[PDB]
Amino acid sequence: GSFVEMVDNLRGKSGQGYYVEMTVGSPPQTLNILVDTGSSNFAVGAAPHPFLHRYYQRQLSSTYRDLRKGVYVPYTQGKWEGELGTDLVSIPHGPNVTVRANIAAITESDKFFINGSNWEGILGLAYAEIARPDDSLEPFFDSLVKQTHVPNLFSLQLCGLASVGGSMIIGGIDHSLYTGSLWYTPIRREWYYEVIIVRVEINGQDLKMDCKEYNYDKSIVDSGTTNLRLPKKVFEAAVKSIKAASSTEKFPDGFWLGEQLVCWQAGTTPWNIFPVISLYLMGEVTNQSFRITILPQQYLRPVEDVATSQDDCYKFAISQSSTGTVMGAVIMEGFYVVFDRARKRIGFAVSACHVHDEFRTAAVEGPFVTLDMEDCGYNIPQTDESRSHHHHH
Ligand SMILES: CC1(C)Cc2cc(Cl)ccc2C(N[C@@H](Cc2cscc2-c2cn[nH]c2)C(=O)O)=N1
Ligand SMILES: [Zn+2]
Ligand SMILES: [Zn+2]
Ligand SMILES: [Zn+2]
Repeated sequence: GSFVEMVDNLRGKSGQGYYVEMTVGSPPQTLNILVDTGSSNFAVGAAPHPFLHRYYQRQLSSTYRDLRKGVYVPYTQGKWEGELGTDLVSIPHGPNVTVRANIAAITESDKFFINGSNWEGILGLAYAEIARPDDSLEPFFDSLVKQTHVPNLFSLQLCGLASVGGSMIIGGIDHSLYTGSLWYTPIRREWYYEVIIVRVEINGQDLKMDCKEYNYDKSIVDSGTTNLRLPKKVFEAAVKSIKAASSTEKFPDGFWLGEQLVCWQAGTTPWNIFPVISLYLMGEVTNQSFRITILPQQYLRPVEDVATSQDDCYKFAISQSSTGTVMGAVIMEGFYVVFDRARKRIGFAVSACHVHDEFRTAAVEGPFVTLDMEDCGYNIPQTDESRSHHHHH
């Protein structure tokens, strides 16, 4: 209700996401939960694991109700699986309400929990369509809004191992967390937080692709993804351009693949040879867009290893995708991002936790007017499995 209580309620480690405290059950069990706008389950570690000291103990919650239904959730990189139920859930540093939500108690997992990350569970903030095992499992935020008078919106300020902070404001927008204008791009379809990129520039220069290539096969806003991820053709045009701009430096191929650090003497990194990247997002008005401009300090991420303490070393945090553009924590860290589910749009403003550069600034600017936007959306080939399923909503 007053966002002073919700400011600074996220923590994390670099490249391991941002988590918020939540309490589950009665009496309350406090757990650190990853904020993930890329998925739609609330799932908590619920059995011992080498990388957890803490986990949800269903047997200690007088309010736990078992749903007697399993759930299995494969990723390209690993998996989690568990038993569905419901429990009382509150956010200690969030709105002053308690709700009964679905919770998947993770009983087995592979490559999901990481050594040292400090979270024990994930909060999928995206829409029911992508929930597992299907869209009848109501996601947490849908329950929150239905059961309380919490407005149907939340906003994220992600402030860039190494430790990180920021804010998730639930039910509102806190004006102390951004400067300048807030620009909105429509949510194209409520499954992921899917948006439409209409133009891409690297140091002022247009990539000049068919704009559907930018959104092939979707573009999404995803706090659960580290990198900016780009479709193959786009990723290759982008690497070409950033290489061109930085050609005073001849890096190994591993670097461009994210597989190798590149270093300079401490304090000497030539930031000026690395270009800014502007993504122009479809505006709320037909024929308008606005751009979000990313500094090299967002996509070249420092990594401290043992054998080069007097060097600053960096990993390239743009990577190739085969499942569309993903605007991950790398993009989000520049910005205050408003998930306005009520008005089916996403807002971007320059964050009050700025990443600065010597001479340039991360920016949100518009309008830019065209001959449409454009149509730059891609229509994913409709499978027979998708076609057949009935959605009685
Ligand atoms: C949302 C989440 C946790 C989903 C996920 C499931 C699995 Cl099994 C592995 C990695 C990830 C994963 N990967 C991120 C990296 C990341 C951001 S927060 C925690 C992670 C992570 C990396 N490995 N396991 C979690 C990515 O690919 O960019 N993100
Ligand atoms: Zn607390
Ligand atoms: Zn039917
Ligand atoms: Zn359905």
